[PDB]
Amino acid sequence: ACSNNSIAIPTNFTISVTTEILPVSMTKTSVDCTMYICGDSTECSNLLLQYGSFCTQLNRALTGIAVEQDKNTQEVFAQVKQIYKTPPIKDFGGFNFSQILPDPSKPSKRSFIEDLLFNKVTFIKQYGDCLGDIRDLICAQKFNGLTVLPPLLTDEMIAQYTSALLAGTICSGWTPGAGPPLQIPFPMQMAYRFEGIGVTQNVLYENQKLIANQFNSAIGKIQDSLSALGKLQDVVNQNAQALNFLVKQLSSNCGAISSVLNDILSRLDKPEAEVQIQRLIQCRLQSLQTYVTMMLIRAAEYRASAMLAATKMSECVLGQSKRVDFCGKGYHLMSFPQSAPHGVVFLHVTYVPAQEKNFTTAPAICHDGKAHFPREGVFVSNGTHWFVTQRNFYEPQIITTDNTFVSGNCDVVIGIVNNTVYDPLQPELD
Amino acid sequence: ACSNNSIAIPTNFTISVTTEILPVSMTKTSVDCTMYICGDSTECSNLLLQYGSFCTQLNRALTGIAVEQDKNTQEVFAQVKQIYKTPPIKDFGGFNFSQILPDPSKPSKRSFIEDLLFNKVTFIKQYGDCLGDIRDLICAQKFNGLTVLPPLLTDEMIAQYTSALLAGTICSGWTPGAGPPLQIPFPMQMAYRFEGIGVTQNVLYENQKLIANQFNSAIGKIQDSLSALGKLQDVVNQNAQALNFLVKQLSSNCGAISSVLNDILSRLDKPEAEVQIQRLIQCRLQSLQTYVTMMLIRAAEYRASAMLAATKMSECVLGQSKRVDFCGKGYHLMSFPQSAPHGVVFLHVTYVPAQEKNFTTAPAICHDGKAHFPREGVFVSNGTHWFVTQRNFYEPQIITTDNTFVSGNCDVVIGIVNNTVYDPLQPELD
Amino acid sequence: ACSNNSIAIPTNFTISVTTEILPVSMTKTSVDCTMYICGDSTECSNLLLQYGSFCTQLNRALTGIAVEQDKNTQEVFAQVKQIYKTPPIKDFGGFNFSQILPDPSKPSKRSFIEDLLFNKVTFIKQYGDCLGDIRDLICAQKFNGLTVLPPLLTDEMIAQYTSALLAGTICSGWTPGAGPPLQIPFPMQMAYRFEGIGVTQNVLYENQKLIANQFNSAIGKIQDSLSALGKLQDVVNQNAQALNFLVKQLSSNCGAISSVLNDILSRLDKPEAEVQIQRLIQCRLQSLQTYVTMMLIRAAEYRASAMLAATKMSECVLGQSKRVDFCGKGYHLMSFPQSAPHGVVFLHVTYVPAQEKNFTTAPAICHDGKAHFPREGVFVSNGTHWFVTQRNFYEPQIITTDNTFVSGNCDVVIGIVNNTVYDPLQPELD
Ligand SMILES: *[C@@H]1O[C@H](CO)[C@@H](O[C@@H]2O[C@H](CO)[C@@H](O)[C@H](O)[C@H]2NC(C)=O)[C@H](O)[C@H]1NC(C)=O
Ligand SMILES: *[C@@H]1O[C@H](CO)[C@@H](O[C@@H]2O[C@H](CO)[C@@H](O)[C@H](O)[C@H]2NC(C)=O)[C@H](O)[C@H]1NC(C)=O
Ligand SMILES: *[C@@H]1O[C@H](CO)[C@@H](O[C@@H]2O[C@H](CO)[C@@H](O)[C@H](O)[C@H]2NC(C)=O)[C@H](O)[C@H]1NC(C)=O
Ligand SMILES: *[C@@H]1O[C@H](CO)[C@@H](O[C@@H]2O[C@H](CO)[C@@H](O)[C@H](O)[C@H]2NC(C)=O)[C@H](O)[C@H]1NC(C)=O
Ligand SMILES: *[C@@H]1O[C@H](CO)[C@@H](O[C@@H]2O[C@H](CO)[C@@H](O)[C@H](O)[C@H]2NC(C)=O)[C@H](O)[C@H]1NC(C)=O
Ligand SMILES: *[C@@H]1O[C@H](CO)[C@@H](O[C@@H]2O[C@H](CO)[C@@H](O)[C@H](O)[C@H]2NC(C)=O)[C@H](O)[C@H]1NC(C)=O
Ligand SMILES: *[C@@H]1O[C@H](CO)[C@@H](O[C@@H]2O[C@H](CO)[C@@H](O)[C@H](O)[C@H]2NC(C)=O)[C@H](O)[C@H]1NC(C)=O
Ligand SMILES: *[C@@H]1O[C@H](CO)[C@@H](O[C@@H]2O[C@H](CO)[C@@H](O)[C@H](O)[C@H]2NC(C)=O)[C@H](O)[C@H]1NC(C)=O
Ligand SMILES: *[C@@H]1O[C@H](CO)[C@@H](O[C@@H]2O[C@H](CO)[C@@H](O)[C@H](O)[C@H]2NC(C)=O)[C@H](O)[C@H]1NC(C)=O
Ligand SMILES: *[C@@H]1O[C@H](CO)[C@@H](O[C@@H]2O[C@H](CO)[C@@H](O)[C@H](O)[C@H]2NC(C)=O)[C@H](O)[C@H]1NC(C)=O
Ligand SMILES: *[C@@H]1O[C@H](CO)[C@@H](O[C@@H]2O[C@H](CO)[C@@H](O)[C@H](O)[C@H]2NC(C)=O)[C@H](O)[C@H]1NC(C)=O
Ligand SMILES: *[C@@H]1O[C@H](CO)[C@@H](O[C@@H]2O[C@H](CO)[C@@H](O)[C@H](O)[C@H]2NC(C)=O)[C@H](O)[C@H]1NC(C)=O
Ligand SMILES: *[C@@H]1O[C@H](CO)[C@@H](O)[C@H](O)[C@H]1NC(C)=O
Ligand SMILES: *[C@@H]1O[C@H](CO)[C@@H](O)[C@H](O)[C@H]1NC(C)=O
Ligand SMILES: *[C@@H]1O[C@H](CO)[C@@H](O)[C@H](O)[C@H]1NC(C)=O
Ligand SMILES: *[C@@H]1O[C@H](CO)[C@@H](O)[C@H](O)[C@H]1NC(C)=O
Ligand SMILES: *[C@@H]1O[C@H](CO)[C@@H](O)[C@H](O)[C@H]1NC(C)=O
Ligand SMILES: *[C@@H]1O[C@H](CO)[C@@H](O)[C@H](O)[C@H]1NC(C)=O
Repeated sequence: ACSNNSIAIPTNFTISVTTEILPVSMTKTSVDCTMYICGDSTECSNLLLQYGSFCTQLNRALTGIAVEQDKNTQEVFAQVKQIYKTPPIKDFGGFNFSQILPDPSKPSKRSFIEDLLFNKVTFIKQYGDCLGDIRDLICAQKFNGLTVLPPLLTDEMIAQYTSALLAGTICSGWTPGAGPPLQIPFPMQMAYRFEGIGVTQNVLYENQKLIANQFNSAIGKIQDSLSALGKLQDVVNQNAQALNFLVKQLSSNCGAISSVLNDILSRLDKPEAEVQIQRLIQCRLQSLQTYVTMMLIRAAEYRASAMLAATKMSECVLGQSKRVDFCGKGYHLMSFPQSAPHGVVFLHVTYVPAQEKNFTTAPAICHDGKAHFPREGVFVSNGTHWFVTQRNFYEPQIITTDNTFVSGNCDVVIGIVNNTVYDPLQPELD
Repeated sequence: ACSNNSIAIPTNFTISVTTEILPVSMTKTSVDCTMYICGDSTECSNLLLQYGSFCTQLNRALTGIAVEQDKNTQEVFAQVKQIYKTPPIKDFGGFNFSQILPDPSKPSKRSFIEDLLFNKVTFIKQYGDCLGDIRDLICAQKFNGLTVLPPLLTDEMIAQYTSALLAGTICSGWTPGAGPPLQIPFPMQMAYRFEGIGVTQNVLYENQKLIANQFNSAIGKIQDSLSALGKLQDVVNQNAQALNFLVKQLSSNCGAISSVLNDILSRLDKPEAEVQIQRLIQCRLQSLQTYVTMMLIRAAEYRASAMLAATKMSECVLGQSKRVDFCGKGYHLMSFPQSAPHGVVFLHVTYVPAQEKNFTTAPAICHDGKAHFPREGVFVSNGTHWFVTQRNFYEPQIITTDNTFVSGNCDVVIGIVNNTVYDPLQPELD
Repeated sequence: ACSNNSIAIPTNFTISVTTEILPVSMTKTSVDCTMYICGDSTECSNLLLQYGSFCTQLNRALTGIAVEQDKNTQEVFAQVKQIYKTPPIKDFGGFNFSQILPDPSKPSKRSFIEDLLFNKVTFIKQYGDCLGDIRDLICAQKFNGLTVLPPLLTDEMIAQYTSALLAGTICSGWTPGAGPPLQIPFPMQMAYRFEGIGVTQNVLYENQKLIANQFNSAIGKIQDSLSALGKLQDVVNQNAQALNFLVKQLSSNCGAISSVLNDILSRLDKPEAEVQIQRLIQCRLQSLQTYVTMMLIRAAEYRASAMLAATKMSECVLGQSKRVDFCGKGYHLMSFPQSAPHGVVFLHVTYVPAQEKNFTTAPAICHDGKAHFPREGVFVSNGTHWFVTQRNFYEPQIITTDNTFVSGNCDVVIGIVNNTVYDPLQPELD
C-alpha cells in the first residue's frame, strides 16, 4: 500500500531528441478558366460570356491562394536578417553539430540531415518537363489551361534562412537570452537552459562529458529514425489527385453527344451545337467550381499550419517555451530547425528524468516551536537524516537557516516533523 | 480623491471552480452517392456514369471527414498510457473527489458528475433502430444511401482515458511537477501550486480546513449549476438538420414531372425519360454537393476545437499554465477533466483574492544615505509603521537587511521615505 | 577571430512602441434568396418552390454568419465591466497618455489616435443612403433582396469598452498584478514590469526622466507612422467586391433569351417561358450559392482573427505574456488597445537593449578548492577585476558569498578561474 509521504525524485537523466514535421506550404498553381472550359472555339467562348462573371471570379479566387502560399513561407522562415558565415572552430565543448549545419562541400548548401529529408519526399512533372527555358503559353495549351507557378523563395534561400535561424550569430558576441540556439560559448548557454527548467548550474558543468555523449548519440539516432515523412508526402499526393480530377473530367460527355467541341460543331446544326456546347460548359464550369472550393478549404488548413510553425519557431527556437508538450515532451531545452520540401522540420531537444526512487517527505520541520519551510524544493529523509533538495534532480543539502524561512507555528502545521536546523553563524562567533 | 501611493492588497481569498465545455467531435456519417442519386434503376446508373467522376470524388471527401473525427478524439484523450487502479485511502487531506472520480458501483464506470452530463445531452436514431445486430446494406437502402458509422473509441474507453488523465498515478510515487492533478500527498502538491501563483507555502498549511471546505462546497455548486450544455446539444441539432435536408430534397421534382424514378420510366418514351432523369440527377447531385461543402466547412470548425481542447489539456490539466484567463479567470491552480457526449468538459480550479483594502505604499526606503529596495513584494504602511509583504496576500513582515537590496542613493529615488531597516546580526555580536 | 569566453551585455536601452492591427469583424449582411432569384413574378416563385429547400437553407447559412459577427466583437471587447470615469490628476509621473485616452471635448469620446484610425479607413453606402429613418422592405426591393444589418454594439459602446480595458480602474486602489495597464501609481507599476523581464527595480527609478521622455516621444512617432491600415481597408474592399458580383450577375442571360423576367413572360408561350425562367433560376441559384460559399470560408478567417485578438488582449493587455514575439518584438512591458473600424489596434510597449559590448566571462570562480557559481546572472571581467552582474543591463557588483552558491569542486569545472570571493561577515567580527 502507498502512504501519503512518498516523493519520487530522479537520480539520473538523459537528453533526448524528438522530431516534429509541419506542412507549411503547398505547390502554387493556376487555372485559366477560359482555356479550360473552352479550347480553340469562338462559339464556346461567346456562349461562356453569356453566363456572366463566374469564370472571372474563379480566376480571382485561385490567384489569391497562390499569393497566400508565399506569405505563409515568409512568415515562417523570414524572421532573421543575419547573413550567417563560417565558424572557424568546429568545437562547441565536445558537442557535434556537423550533421545539422550546412555542408560547404555540397552544390546546395544543405546539412546532412536536411539532405536526407530532401531526397525522401517525392501532372506537375509533365508541366515541368515541357518547360526548362522561359513557352508557358505553349504548355498551358497542351495542359488545357492548367499551369504551375514558381515559388517566391527558392530552396537555396530557405537554406540560408534556416542557417541564420539555427546559428546565425556565432561570431561577434554571445546573447544569452536574445538570439539563435547555436552560439560559441555553448557549455554556458546550456547552463542557463538547465536553470530555466529548475535544474541548477552545477548539474551541467559536472557532467559535460556524459551530456555531450548523449546528445551526439541522439542525433545519430535521428538519421536512422527518418513512413516518417508521410505527413509531407501526403501534400503532394493530395494536390496531384485534385489536378487529376480536373484533367479526367474533361473527357466526360455530361449529357452531351461528345466531350469534344469539334465533334459537336461538326455534323450538327447551329442551334443544336449551341445546346450541346452549353451542356458541356455547364458541367465543366461545375467541375472547376468544385475544384476551386476544395482548394480554398484545403488552403485554409495549410495557412493554419504555417501560422503554428511560425509561432513555434519564435517560442521553441528563438526562445525557451515553458508550455507543456508544446516544444516536445519533457522539459524543453532548445530546438534546431531544418528545411524540408513543402514544410519545416524541428528537432526538439528535451531533458528527461531517469532512475527515480521514492523518498520519505514532510511539509515542514519544527525546530524550536517554530515551523521552518523550504526556501525552494522539498524536504526528504534518507532513513536516518533529513535533507533539503530540489525536485528535478536528487542532490541532498544540509538543512540550514539559509535554506528555509520561518512562518506560523510548530503546533499549526499538520505534517510537521522534529528535526534540527543548522545555524551557520555560531561557529564564527566562537 | 485618489492619491498616487495607494495599493490594494487582499486580506482573504476563496477557491472557485468554473466550467468549460468544448465540442471535440461530431457523429461520423457517410453517404453512398450512387445509391442516393440513383435507386434501383439501371437507366439512372448509366446516365450518372456519363457525368464523370463527381460522385466518386464526393464519397472521398466525406470519408476523409469521418477519419478526421477519430483523429480529433485521439489527440485530445489519448495522451496518457496509465491503467488507473483503485485508491484504498479515499482521503486526500479532507478533500472530497468522490464526485469526479469513477463510481465502481455503476455499470458504466463514470463519475457522478460525468453521469449528469451524459444524461443531459440528447435520422440517427432511426438508423440506430433498424440495426442492433450486424444488415447495414439493408438499412442503407431503406435510408437512401445515408448511413452512420461507429466511433473508434467507445464511451468506456474514454472514461478510462479520463480516469488516467485526472488521477492515473495515485499509487507508486508522487511526481510534483510531472504528472496528473490527483496524487496521494495532496496537501503538499497544493503547496507547490500556491507557490506557482506567488502565494507562499504557509498560506495553505495554516488554512487547510478552510480551503478544503471551500473546495468541497464549490464542487457541490457545480452539480446544481449544470442551458449549460447547450454548446454540445447544438452539435446534434446542427448535424441532424443537415441530414434532414438531404432526405427532404429527394422529394423535390426539380423541373421534373416527378421525383420518383419509376414514374418517369413508366408512361414515358425512352429519350423523354432520359431527359427527366438527367434533370433529377443534376438536382440531386447539386444537393449532395451542397451538403458535402457544408460538412467540410463545419468539420474544420470542430477540428479547431479539438486542437484547442488538446492544447488546454496539456497546459491546464497536466501542467499549470500562467496564461491569463486561459485556464479560467483568476489564478490557475489545477484542472479536473471530465468526459462528455461529443466533447470534453473541464473543471477549472482557480484562486480568487477577497476582502481587499488599500494601504499606503512607497517605491523605496532610505536608511542611511542609501536606498533599500524590496527583494520581493511591496512596502506598506499600517499608519504608524512600515512593513514588507507580498502582493497576493496580506502578511506584514519586519523590514530587515535580508528582505531588501541596496542600490543607487537616497537622493536619487523620488518616492523615497525615511524608515529604519533592521540588522539581524548586531544582537548576535552583542 | 571570436573566442569562447565573450558575452555581449547592453549598457543602455530604449523603450519602443509597435503597432498591431487585427480584422476582428466584418459588415453584417443578409440576402433574401426568394426576392433575389425571383422579383415581382408569381410564375418564377412557383417554379422556385419546385426546386425544394435550397433557397431556405441558403438564408439559414447567411443568417448564422451575421450572428457570429456580433459574437466575435463581444469576445474581443466585452471582457471588462468597469464604467471608467475621469482621472483628476492628468500626471502619471511625467508620462503622457493624453493621446491614447478619450478626449472629453469630442462629440464621440475617442482618443486622438483612435480618431486618426477612424478617419483613415474608408453598395453599402447606397443602401445606407436610401435609409436614415426606420422602409427596409422598400430598399430591399430596390436592391434586389440585398440588405445590410446594424451591429449589436455601436462605436460609442466599443469606445467605452476600450476605455475600461485600457484604464478603467484608475481611482480606488492599485492592483499590481490584477487589472488594466493604466493605474495611478504608474512609476511603481512599471518597476514590477521591468522586474518581470529580468531587469531590477533600480533601473527604472534612477532613470525615470529618460524613460518618460523616450515613451512620450515614441507615441508621437506612432501618430506620424500611421498604407499602414491597408489590412483593415482590405476588409471593406473584399466584401464590396463580393456584393458587386451578385448584383452584376443578375444581368447575365445564362443561356436565356433575356435576363429580365418580364421580357420572358411577355411575347412567349406558357411552356416556353417556364423553360426560360428555369434557366435563369438555375443560374441565379448557382450564383447565390457561390456567393454564400465564399462568405462561409471568409467568415471562418475572421473568426480565427477574432479569437486571436481576444487571446492577445487577455495576455498582452491584462497581463504580461513572456511568449517570444507574441506581444511584439523585444521584451514585453505592456499594451494599450485602441478601437478601430472593423477591428482592434494594439500599441505594444517593449523594452529594447542598446549599446552592447562584449566582456570576458567564465563558468565559475575557484576560491579555495571549491567552485562558486553565480546565484543569478553572469560573471564578467573588466580587464583587471571580476564582477557579477545581470544579463539584460550592465551593472557590476562585488562578488561576495551572498551572490554565489557553492557546489562540486574547483578541479571539476573546466572553465574555472582564480579569483577571490568576498566574505561580508569578517569585518563585523573584527
Ligand atoms: C546515468 O546514466 C548514464 C547512462 O546509462 C550512465 O552512464 C554510463 O555509465 C556506465 C558505467 O560507468 C558506462 O559503462 C556507460 O558507458 C555510460 N553510458 C554512457 C552513454 O556514457 C551514468 O553513469 C549514470 N549516472 C549515475 C550517477 O548513475
Ligand atoms: C561529428 O559527426 C560526423 C558525422 O557522423 C563525424 O564524421 C564521420 O567520422 C567518422 C569517423 O572518423 C568517419 O568514418 C565518417 O566517414 C565521417 N562522416 C562524415 C560525413 O564526415 C565527425 O567525425 C563527428 N565529429 C565529432 C567531434 O564527433
Ligand atoms: C543519511 O546521510 C547521512 C550523511 O551522509 C549518513 O551518515 C553518514 O554515513 C557515512 C557512511 O557510513 C559516515 O561515514 C558518516 O560519518 C555519517 N555521517 C553522520 C552524520 O552520521 C547516513 O548513514 C545516511 N542514512 C542512510 C540510511 O543512508
Ligand atoms: C517534537 O517536540 C515537541 C516538543 O518537545 C514534542 O512535544 C512534547 O512531547 C512530550 C512527550 O509526549 C509531552 O510530554 C510534551 O507535553 C509535548 N510538548 C508539547 C508542546 O506538545 C513532540 O512530541 C515531538 N514530536 C516528535 C515526533 O518527536
Ligand atoms: C475568510 O473568508 C471565510 C469565508 O467567508 C471566513 O470563514 C468563515 O468564518 C466565519 C467566522 O468564523 C464562520 O462562521 C464561517 O462559517 C466561515 N465560513 C466558512 C465557509 O468556513 C474566514 O474566517 C475569513 N478569514 C478571515 C481572516 O477573515
Ligand atoms: C463526498 O461527497 C459525497 C457526495 O456528496 C458524500 O456522499 C453523501 O453523503 C451524505 C451524508 O452521509 C449522504 O446522505 C448521501 O447519500 C451521500 N451521497 C452519495 C452519492 O453517496 C460523501 O459523504 C462526501 N465525503 C466527504 C468526506 O465529504
Ligand atoms: C502597526 O503595527 C505595529 C506592530 O504590530 C503596531 O504596534 C503594536 O501595537 C500592539 C497593540 O497595541 C502593541 O501591543 C505593540 O507593543 C505595538 N508594537 C510597537 C512596536 O509599537 C501599530 O499599532 C500598528 N499601527 C496601526 C495604525 O495599526
Ligand atoms: C530623511 O532624512 C534626511 C537626512 O537626515 C533629511 O534631510 C535633512 O533634512 C533637514 C531638515 O530639513 C535639513 O536641514 C538637512 O540639510 C537635510 N539633509 C539632507 C542630506 O537633505 C530628510 O528631510 C528626511 N526626510 C523625511 C521625510 O524625514
Ligand atoms: C542612453 O541613451 C540615451 C539616448 O541616446 C542617452 O540620452 C541622451 O543623452 C545626451 C547626453 O546627455 C543628451 O544630449 C540627449 O538629449 C539624451 N537623449 C534623450 C532622448 O534624452 C543616455 O544618456 C544614454 N545613457 C548612457 C549611460 O549612455
Ligand atoms: C501631451 O501630449 C499632448 C499632445 O501632443 C500635448 O498637447 C499639445 O501641447 C502643445 C504645446 O503646448 C500645443 O501646441 C498643442 O496644441 C497641444 N495639442 C493638443 C491636442 O492639446 C500636451 O501638452 C502633452 N502633455 C505633456 C505633459 O507632455
Ligand atoms: C575594473 O574595476 C575596478 C573597480 O572600479 C577598477 O579599479 C579602480 O579604478 C579607479 C579608477 O582608476 C580607482 O580610483 C580605484 O581605486 C580602483 N579600485 C581598485 C580596487 O583598484 C579597475 O581599474 C577596472 N579595470 C579596468 C580595466 O577598467
Ligand atoms: C589556481 O589555484 C590553484 C591552487 O593554488 C593553482 O594550482 C597549482 O598551481 C601550481 C603552479 O603550477 C602547482 O605547482 C600546484 O601543484 C597546483 N595545485 C593544484 C591543486 O593544482 C592553479 O594553477 C591556479 N590557476 C590559475 C589560473 O591561477
Ligand atoms: C497517511 O499519513 C499519516 C500520517 O503520517 C499516517 O499515519 C497514515 O498511516 C498514512 N496512510 C497510509 C495509508 O499510509
Ligand atoms: C515507489 O515505491 C514502490 C515500492 O518500493 C516502488 O515499486 C515504485 O517503483 C516506487 N516509485 C518509483 C517512481 O520509483
Ligand atoms: C501624488 O503624490 C505626491 C507625493 O506624495 C503628493 O504630494 C500628491 O498630493 C499626490 N497627489 C494626490 C492627488 O494625492
Ligand atoms: C480604496 O479606498 C477607497 C476610500 O476608502 C475605498 O472606497 C475603496 O473601496 C478602496 N479600494 C479597495 C479595493 O478597497
Ligand atoms: C576557447 O577557449 C580556450 C580556453 O580559454 C582557449 O584556450 C581557446 O583559445 C579558445 N578558442 C579560441 C578560438 O579563442
Ligand atoms: C564583439 O567584439 C567585436 C570585436 O571587438 C566587435 O566588433 C563586436 O561589435 C562585439 N559585439 C558586440 C555585440 O558588441
